[PDB]
Amino acid sequence: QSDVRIKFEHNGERRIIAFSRPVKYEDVEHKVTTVFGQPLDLHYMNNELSILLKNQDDLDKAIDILDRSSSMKSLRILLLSQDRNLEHHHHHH
Repeated sequence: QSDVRIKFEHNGERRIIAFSRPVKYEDVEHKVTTVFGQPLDLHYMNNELSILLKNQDDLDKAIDILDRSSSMKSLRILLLSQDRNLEHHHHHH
């Protein structure tokens, strides 16, 4: 019970990667950053709305909903090259 199947896509190139539970954002992010060699951002798109992965809270919510949905199987994540977005602070709460 520890092998999540995640599908990553970069510039049209798709790849199949498995992650043994518990799946941590640090482990996943560290792998993506090393493979591509850059701080890429993960975007979780459900269908109608888009969620940005900033912390574990975002990933935890995404996995919780995905697991709840028996219909769903793989994870749809979009990789983007967003290394430092200008010199400022963006906080909303």
